[PDB]
Amino acid sequence: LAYLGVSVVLFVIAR
Amino acid sequence: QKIGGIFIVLAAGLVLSVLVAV
Repeated sequence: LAYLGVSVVLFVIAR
Repeated sequence: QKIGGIFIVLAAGLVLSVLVAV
């Protein structure tokens, strides 16, 4: 779960 | 327990990994 929570930065980096 | 002695690192990790700047 921690690895998947790290792995969001590409989709959450839409800024 | 040290079972719950490794979870002090959990709090910072995702807001370090996503939270940064612009």
